[PDB]
Amino acid sequence: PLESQYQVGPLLGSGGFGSVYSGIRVSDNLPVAIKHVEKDRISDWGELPNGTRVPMEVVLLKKVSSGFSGVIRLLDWFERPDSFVLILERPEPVQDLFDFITERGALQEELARSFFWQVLEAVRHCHNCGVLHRDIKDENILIDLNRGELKLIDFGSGALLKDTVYTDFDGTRVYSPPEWIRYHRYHGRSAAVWSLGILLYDMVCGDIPFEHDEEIIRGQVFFRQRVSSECQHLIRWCLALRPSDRPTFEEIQNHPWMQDVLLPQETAEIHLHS
Ligand SMILES: Nc1ncnc2c1ncn2[C@@H]1O[C@H](COP(=O)(O)OP(=O)(O)NP(=O)(O)O)[C@@H](O)[C@H]1O
Repeated sequence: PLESQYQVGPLLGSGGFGSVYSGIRVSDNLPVAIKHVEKDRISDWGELPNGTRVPMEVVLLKKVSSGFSGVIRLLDWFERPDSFVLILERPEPVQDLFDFITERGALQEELARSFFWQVLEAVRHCHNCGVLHRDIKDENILIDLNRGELKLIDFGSGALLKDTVYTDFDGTRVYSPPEWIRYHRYHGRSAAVWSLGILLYDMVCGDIPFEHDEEIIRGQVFFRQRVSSECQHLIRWCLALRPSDRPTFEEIQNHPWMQDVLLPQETAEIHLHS
């Protein structure tokens, strides 16, 4: 075939590992996103079930692909001499959570509850498929505005999920746990939960709680916005200094603050004016 099975549009984002463009599949007009990653900027390399040297991002995306809309679907991929090109599904209209929060400010709790629940469902899907995202954050979450459905993207910092200790990290620092900062060691699940705590704080406060290593290590959370005691409790639990003190995914979803979540479509009708 050859890459030109697609019509390239505007640049949607860069600055992380790749440059992502809006595109359209010529065959059926399907909207897609075209992500380019330079071979020299790829942190971890992996190999495909059939024996081929490809970026870990392709390995992980293949492992999570399925009918579940919570994670972006990899449609196809290509290798060039100096890069890899990934063809991803693209919702329309769409907006990433960083832009959404930047534009709208702190989210009402009902909206944050729906968004956060969906992220949880998506991360649980990843882990059940043997994949650890390692870069959960606003920029890496897409909002399908008409459907009220959130989608996780950017597996460029990810890894295969394991139960032993990780001594490597290339995700976002200010989303990284204190055990990483101090000892360069963490376990996947508890680190994911720390990042979820940063994410939830960001949603209900409009910004992240910590900027410097010192603040991460201290782990003291201050609320600048009016946030319910149940939400505050959940956030502070996710941000426990000792990893074993953090809640499992099940405890998060069983937390009182998470009860009575809106359906995605309900969410869009009320908060995204469908
Ligand atoms: N499938 C998609 N559909 C629509 N927009 C996308 C899609 N993939 C990525 N984007 C946008 O492009 C940006 C960069 O995509 P991403 O896969 O995150 O690459 P990255 O530049 O390497 N860093 P990051 O934002 O930390 O993942 C995002 O923040 C999204 O705004």
